[PDB]
Amino acid sequence: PGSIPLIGERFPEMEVTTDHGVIKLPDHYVSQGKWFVLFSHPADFTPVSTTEFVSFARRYEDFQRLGVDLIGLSVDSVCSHIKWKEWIERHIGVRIPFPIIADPQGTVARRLGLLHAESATHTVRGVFIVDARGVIRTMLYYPMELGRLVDEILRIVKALKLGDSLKRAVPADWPNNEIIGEGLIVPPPTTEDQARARMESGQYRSLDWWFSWDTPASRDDVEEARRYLRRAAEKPAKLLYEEA
Amino acid sequence: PGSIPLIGERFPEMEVTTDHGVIKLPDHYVSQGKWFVLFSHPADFTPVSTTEFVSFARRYEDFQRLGVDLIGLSVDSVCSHIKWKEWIERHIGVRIPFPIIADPQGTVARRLGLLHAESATHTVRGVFIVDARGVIRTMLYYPMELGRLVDEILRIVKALKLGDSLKRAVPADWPNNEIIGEGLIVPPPTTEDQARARMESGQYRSLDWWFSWDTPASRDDVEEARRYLRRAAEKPAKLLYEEA
Amino acid sequence: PGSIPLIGERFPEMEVTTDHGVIKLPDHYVSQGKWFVLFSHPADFTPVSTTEFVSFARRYEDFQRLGVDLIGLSVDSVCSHIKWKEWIERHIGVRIPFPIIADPQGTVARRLGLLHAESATHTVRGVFIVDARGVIRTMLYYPMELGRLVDEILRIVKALKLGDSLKRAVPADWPNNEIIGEGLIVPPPTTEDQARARMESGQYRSLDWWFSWDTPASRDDVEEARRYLRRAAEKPAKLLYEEA
Amino acid sequence: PGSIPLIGERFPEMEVTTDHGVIKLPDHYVSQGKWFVLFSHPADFTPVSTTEFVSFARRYEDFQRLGVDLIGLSVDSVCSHIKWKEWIERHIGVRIPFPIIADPQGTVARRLGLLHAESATHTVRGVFIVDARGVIRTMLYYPMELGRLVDEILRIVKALKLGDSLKRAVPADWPNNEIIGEGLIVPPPTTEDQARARMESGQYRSLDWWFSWDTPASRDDVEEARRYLRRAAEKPAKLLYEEA
Amino acid sequence: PGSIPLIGERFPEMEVTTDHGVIKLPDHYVSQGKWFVLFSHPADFTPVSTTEFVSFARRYEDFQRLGVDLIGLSVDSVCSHIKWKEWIERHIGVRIPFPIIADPQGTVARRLGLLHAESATHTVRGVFIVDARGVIRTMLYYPMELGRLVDEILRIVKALKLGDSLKRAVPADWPNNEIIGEGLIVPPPTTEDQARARMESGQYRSLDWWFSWDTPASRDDVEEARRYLRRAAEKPAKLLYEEA
Amino acid sequence: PGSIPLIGERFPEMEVTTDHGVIKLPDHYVSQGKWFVLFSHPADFTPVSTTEFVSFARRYEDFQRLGVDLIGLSVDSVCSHIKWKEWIERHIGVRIPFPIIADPQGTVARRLGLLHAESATHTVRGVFIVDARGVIRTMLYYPMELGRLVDEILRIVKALKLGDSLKRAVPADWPNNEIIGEGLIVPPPTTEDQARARMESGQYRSLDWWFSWDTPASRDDVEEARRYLRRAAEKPAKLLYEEA
Amino acid sequence: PGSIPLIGERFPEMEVTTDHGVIKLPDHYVSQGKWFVLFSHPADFTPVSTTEFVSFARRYEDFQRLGVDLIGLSVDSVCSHIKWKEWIERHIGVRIPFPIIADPQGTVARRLGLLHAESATHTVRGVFIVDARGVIRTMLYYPMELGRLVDEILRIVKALKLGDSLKRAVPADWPNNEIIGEGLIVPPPTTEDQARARMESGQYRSLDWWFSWDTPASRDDVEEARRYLRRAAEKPAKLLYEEA
Amino acid sequence: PGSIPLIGERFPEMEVTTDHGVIKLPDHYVSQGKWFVLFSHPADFTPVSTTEFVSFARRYEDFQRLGVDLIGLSVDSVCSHIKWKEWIERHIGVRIPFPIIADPQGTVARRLGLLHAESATHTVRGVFIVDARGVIRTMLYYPMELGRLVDEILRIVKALKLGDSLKRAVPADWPNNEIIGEGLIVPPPTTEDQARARMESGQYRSLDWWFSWDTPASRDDVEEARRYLRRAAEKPAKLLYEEA
Ligand SMILES: *CC(=O)c1ccccc1
Ligand SMILES: *CC(=O)c1ccccc1
Ligand SMILES: *CC(=O)c1ccccc1
Ligand SMILES: *CC(=O)c1ccccc1
Ligand SMILES: *CC(=O)c1ccccc1
Ligand SMILES: *CC(=O)c1ccccc1
Ligand SMILES: *CC(=O)c1ccccc1
Ligand SMILES: *CC(=O)c1ccccc1
Repeated sequence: PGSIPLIGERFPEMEVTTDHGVIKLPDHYVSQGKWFVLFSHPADFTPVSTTEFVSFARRYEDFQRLGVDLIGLSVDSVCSHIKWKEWIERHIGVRIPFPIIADPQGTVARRLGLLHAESATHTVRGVFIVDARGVIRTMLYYPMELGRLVDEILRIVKALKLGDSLKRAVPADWPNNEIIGEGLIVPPPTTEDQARARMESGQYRSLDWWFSWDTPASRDDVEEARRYLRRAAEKPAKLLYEEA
Repeated sequence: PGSIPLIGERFPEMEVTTDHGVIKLPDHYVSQGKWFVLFSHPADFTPVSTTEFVSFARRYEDFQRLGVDLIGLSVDSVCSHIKWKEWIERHIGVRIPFPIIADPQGTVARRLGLLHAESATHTVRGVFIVDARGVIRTMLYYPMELGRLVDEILRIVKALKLGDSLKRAVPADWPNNEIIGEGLIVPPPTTEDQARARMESGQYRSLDWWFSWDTPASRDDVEEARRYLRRAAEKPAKLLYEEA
Repeated sequence: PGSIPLIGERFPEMEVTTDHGVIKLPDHYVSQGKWFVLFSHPADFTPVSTTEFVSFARRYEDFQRLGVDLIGLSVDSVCSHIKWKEWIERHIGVRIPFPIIADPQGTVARRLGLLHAESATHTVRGVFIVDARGVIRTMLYYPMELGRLVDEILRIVKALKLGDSLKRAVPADWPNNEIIGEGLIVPPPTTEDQARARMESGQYRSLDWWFSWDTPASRDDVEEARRYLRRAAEKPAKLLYEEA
Repeated sequence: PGSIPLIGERFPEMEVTTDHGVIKLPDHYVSQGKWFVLFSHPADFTPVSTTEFVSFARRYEDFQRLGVDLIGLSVDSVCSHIKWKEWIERHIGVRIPFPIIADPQGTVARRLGLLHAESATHTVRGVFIVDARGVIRTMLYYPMELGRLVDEILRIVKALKLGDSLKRAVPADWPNNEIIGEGLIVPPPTTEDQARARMESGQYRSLDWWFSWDTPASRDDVEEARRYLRRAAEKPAKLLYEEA
Repeated sequence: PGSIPLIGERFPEMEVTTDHGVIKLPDHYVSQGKWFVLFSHPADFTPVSTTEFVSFARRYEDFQRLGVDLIGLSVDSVCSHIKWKEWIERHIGVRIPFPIIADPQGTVARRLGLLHAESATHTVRGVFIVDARGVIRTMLYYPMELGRLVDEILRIVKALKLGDSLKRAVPADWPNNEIIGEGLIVPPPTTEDQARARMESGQYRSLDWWFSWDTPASRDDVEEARRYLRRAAEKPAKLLYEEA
Repeated sequence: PGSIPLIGERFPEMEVTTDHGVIKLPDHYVSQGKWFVLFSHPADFTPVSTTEFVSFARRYEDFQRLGVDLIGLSVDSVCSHIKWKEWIERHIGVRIPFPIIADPQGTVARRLGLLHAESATHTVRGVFIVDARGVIRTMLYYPMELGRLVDEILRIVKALKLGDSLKRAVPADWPNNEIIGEGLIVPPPTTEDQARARMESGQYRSLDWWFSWDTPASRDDVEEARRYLRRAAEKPAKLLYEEA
Repeated sequence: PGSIPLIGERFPEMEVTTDHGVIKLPDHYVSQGKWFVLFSHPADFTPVSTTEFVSFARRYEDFQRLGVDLIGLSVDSVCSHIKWKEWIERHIGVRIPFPIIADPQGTVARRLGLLHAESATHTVRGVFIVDARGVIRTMLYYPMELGRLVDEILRIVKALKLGDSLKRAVPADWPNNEIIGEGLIVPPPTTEDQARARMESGQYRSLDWWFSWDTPASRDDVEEARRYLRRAAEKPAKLLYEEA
Repeated sequence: PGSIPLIGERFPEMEVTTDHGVIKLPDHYVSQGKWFVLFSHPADFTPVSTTEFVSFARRYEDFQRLGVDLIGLSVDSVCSHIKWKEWIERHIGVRIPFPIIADPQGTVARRLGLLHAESATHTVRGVFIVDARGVIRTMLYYPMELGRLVDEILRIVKALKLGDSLKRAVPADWPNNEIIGEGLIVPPPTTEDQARARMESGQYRSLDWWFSWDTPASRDDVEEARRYLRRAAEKPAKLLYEEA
């Protein structure tokens, strides 16, 4: 009982008001050759939401390195956005460098299917991953009660950019796939003639005509992805509530 | 665009044909006191999809530990499901123990919004996480070209059940949150009287009246969650393609 | 190009979330035999809106003495309402004791015609004066750029309650009408026989059969109303920006 | 409910018949560089309405000083308007110099939402404040039983023109605001960069980055506005009923 | 064009506000066994309308003698109707004893088709003659520029009443018809047998089987009708403007 | 339950078949600069209708003098109209010189609202007075049972023509008006400035600024209008039945 | 309760995905001058369907000899088609050289009416015989439980082609018709003149003017058709499951 | 395009007129425990149609043996049917013993989709095979130019009845299937547990878990079905045209 944009569609044309000013999505980021992650949170001055903004801010340099920008969204006003960011910088010691959309009539929220049954008034924890052509590539809907794993958003963007450059599909749990490890998958043949040719070429390691792979990702690309998952797995050496 | 079910809605009533028989969802899992993860893949005998089925099968006991059942979905028929499972058992040495829905007219696909612009004929990589009351708790839409991180699906279910059983919300990147670590968040006050009572009480560690937390998770709960992430971050010991 | 509820209509039945809790309008006030003033402001942490909250708070006991409750309204969340009130108490030294409705999807705003062409997202400065029978008695629409004169809101409610108890209409600028001063107007005759009877009864001061008046308001009633206007007219002895 | 035009919309284009002739609204005042106040009353030869006409007439020069024209409205005919004006001059000694719209089919009444539930036949006491560009700036709906405070209408137009002149918003109860007195408010920053640039310039008195103000109003502007309210607050020297 | 109620239809049920009070049409007159003449005029304090009201008032006793009540209608208010009657009594020396409907939104006017293309806002000079069963017997539409001949309204009600009691049709120009004088017409036969049986019976004077008549009206009936027409033809002995 | 054309509307364009041939209304009379009176009767060989045709025929020259043509209408055929005229000439000694519309399907009757509740099959006694511009000036609907007073139709056309030529409105019962006798009324002023100018000009006899008149009709115009009413009031010199 | 395309209609324009690539029907075959038999089967890895694909593959050269291509259809994906063909080749020793449409959303099935009541999800056993102009010539619907007689499809195509080149209709059970054996039927006369002429010209053997025939089919054409039926009648010497 | 009833649906309820009288379909045959073959032909006294009727008549005993009744259909009237049957008996020496539906407004034809683009007026050569429960089991649409192979209609009802009786599916070209000969197919498993159980029971000859078969048909069943085909393949002994 709700409506979304879909993977492979252009992010819907819209003007949004952020605490950084007015911008056109996805044009603002397409014009810069950037990907963007648009994510939502229910309200300013909410605790899970605060832990997420801090997690994104900590990973901001990692997103920037991938050519990826971040843009938040809640139904709160720009004035609440700025007060909350000031609260976070003051009490947690973390500056939030990226804009937050203000969506008080829920116009953006209804366009993106961010209003679920869990709340009539407040957005769930949506994630739109949009590439530099302004095309939606991945969509996640986390609930109110559960913070995102931001390292998985880095892994998704890194794996998509690698798959796009190297003309490969990405196995489950890459770069630690149980069958092929850091291998990447050759898109399968679409005809009997191609299936025959691929097999009788011996160009790739294969389990069958429809399951071929190689290992074309650079050590640097693989170690960058492994770094995100290592950070997700390791307990942080110091907690930020300690000097708050 | 397209239409979807929403977080907090009852998974829609439907009878489906699987390679284990005909079942009503969600009724079939509710009656066993079980959560289910329903996930979709484009087609049988596709390589990324095969890696995902193998990843789910390795983690089958981890899902059963949480009282979670797995059910797959593609537009292929039962006969194709059974032959693809026999192929994975014979060639990779992995038995797929969970059922797969056969959805040849895309009836289930259209109901769950699993047909995106990337393909008019084959589902993307949808994930519906459904609790023992038949309520949709989380929805993920991964694309054709990118395998899922199955350990994040385990982390989501674990954290959702933890939040339900302790009346807590779960911070970003839990149990390795950068502010509060393995801490869990008390739902914030919703009135000025509750906010006052909270600031006067001293019961919780707190950054403000809206940001309180404690550490009520068992070490077992925390370390099991962290183990999912350590497994995602770990280079596999032996690649299944070799033993194949 | 907008719609409204009308004077003489029952305030529309609605459930609203305030920073004090959930209430039904107009029932929650009708139940108590109380009038309410519902007023709106564009957003929390806006300066004209802050001056108006401080003006209502200073007049709170004046409202309480007439049996009139106050309830604010904006499209911000409850958490922004509590933080804004905290800010006003800390920086201006004034407790806002009355509730504010949180209307993030604009549901209440659209119902009360509070969204004008001046902002698609934020409410203008509306005022609904609602009697103890739940009937809209008066409606004011001030713009973004102009704070209300809260003493005129007191005069309106006092004048309405007097007209109700004494069965009189209230002249322009009462209690300082240039024609009849503190006099109150007998509703005019509706028939020729009623007109002739009124005139030949000599019961009232008259300028014509359609313009009769007396002075049935007590000295206290008149003095209460005159104090509202003297306060509006007088520069306050100390400005609150001193200590602030 | 019923329909209205809205603050920030152009007053609706309309030809109206007045006791002074046929005029186009708002063009007839826009082309003179005049603001106008259009106000409604239920019927000619009604007592409250008569008090309000006399109130407006006594303040006629105050409106002319501000470059504001007055235009009345009821469902009565021109002939009745002229007879009622004659009666007021003869019995009260006050000439009504401004036009009255004759609206016998309620055509203008329905366009401006002046028919409320209190009467299906006669307009309530509507007030439309229209600027010299023809834009609706403020709307007031007083009921049948309650005369308007005309000095507040003067205060509104004066404060609006002052805000437009000096690019300021006007605080509650101006020029006797309890926080900043006769101070006028700088419209708040809309971006984090403007918020920071504002606070660092030290250009204004500030309570916070969103609450800045200065005292740019002339002593004349301030005392004119206070004079309106002192007149509202002063018991009249001589009641005009005495001299009939 | 426009639409109307019709001869032989029941006058439409309506509650109307008059300067004598609220009444229900036609019930108010039916319940008394009285005919009524409802007539409209564009506006109070118009000159042709005034002459028509004085003409009706002069003929009031002639109407009452027939068991016929008068009721007027304009889009003016009750207050204007009472002032207009005051004017006529003071300046012409004539009392208007019959009620005038106040129709300010033109609801009655629209129902009776009294708004013609001569004016969007004021009724023409309609006349509805309604019998004691509440049935529309005759309808006249005079224009703004032309006063009615009120003696023809008397002729119509007297002839219709005569026709009803004597079971006769009334010739052109009765009682001065050029063929049969004060003769009244027997309704013509509806069948060949009735036609033959009327010629044979020799009961009536006849020009053919379809044209039979007799003289059943009393001398007083005829003289009453003749008196109306003689008054119409005679220039009044003294003009009322002279005596003022 | 009926539709009519309206005073001030152009007579509807139509082609009609008469017993004189096919003509277009109103063009046929406009072309000649003639007024026309279109009148209806229920059916040929009916006795009231025959009295009306004889009355029209005897007044024919009075209509021709005024530049007014006559045209009848019934639902009977041309053949019936010719046989009916032959009968009247033979049995009554009166030639009918004007045409009669034949309206067998009631096409014209329905267009002019001539079919009332009194009969679903035959027209009532309608009268359309149409000026030389083809504009409907007056409409009368007499019933089946009551013949018209043809002299009032002459008086209407005469008074209308005189009103048009002299730019005057015609009082009740003109030229025998009880207030101003043969006086004609100046249209009332439309503005306060016109009211005052007219009153201080002394140009007209006046009861008030809205009630001015003079005597600009020739004695010939006045005596001709009065002669119509004298004839209406005269007992006929000899009845046509006696030679008939 | 289903819709089909019809004999004599052009096969509907559609782009289809086969395990040989993407083709446009009927264009792909028309541009080659080829007939095509489009046949459907419920699903890959079903036993009746397998028997039918082997029967078609065994007759592939008989189809090729007639200039007829074969194209299959099921709701299975291309990868399943290729895996199923590998299985047939490996286990039955028969290569399927013709393409199979993949119709996973049943788009083609619904267009062609191939979804009957026996299954909502899987196509019945449809056969469309389409000529070299792209016109549907014959449609067969066999059910799930009954394999087709593929020699009758060869007989149909052979008889239609023969009927096309010789301008003849083909009797029941041709080439073994019990009345005229291998004779072909002259289309009957359409007029009485053609009937008389046919019968007197004595050009053909005849039973009546509507039943003429000759023997224009070549010895080779007849024997080819007889060979199809002899193969259908004869049990194979060795069954393929025995060399399996 | 056209509409059709479907395999697995009840034959639609209809009353039809035949040359044997009125009957209800399918109830007429259901109530006897009889299958029926309803077939259509364009028109009586057409040559292909005649050959087909003669083929059905000669095979009537084979249909009667199987408990199958025959019923024809064309748009011709009953009289034409009887004249046509008389002609066949006289000129060909063959009695048609089964009824023919007369369908002159093509009511039955439209309901069964028997009017294709080949003729707007005459049906094509449709065949409905309906079982004793009144269910459509098979549908064939042969065109105008091509006679049916009646022996294939016998093979279909024989194979269907055998399949119903032995709970088996029938392979292509049965009883001469090139893989399993006169073997009949066990419906494949629908679950993995059923698949495994079947492969372990060793109860059936198998090519795979989805392809099991046995030989449960009597030698008489097999040889009767094979005889149908031998008859189709046999050059006839004596052509009936010779003795005609
Ligand atoms: C800052 C902000 O959110 C704002 C400012 C003016 C009006 C409404 C909202
Ligand atoms: C096994 C399977 O998918 C199947 C079986 C019979 C019919 C259709 C599909
Ligand atoms: C406090 C508040 O406004 C809130 C709390 C939880 C979720 C959304 C908003
Ligand atoms: C003066 C006035 O109101 C008027 C005049 C003519 C007709 C109607 C109204
Ligand atoms: C008297 C009259 O017409 C009136 C009175 C009150 C309100 C409106 C009209
Ligand atoms: C004369 C007449 O009315 C007529 C003539 C022919 C047909 C119909 C009507
Ligand atoms: C296997 C097949 O046909 C396919 C391949 C890639 C994606 C979807 C289906
Ligand atoms: C001849 C036949 O079928 C028939 C009989 C009577 C009426 C119409 C048709």
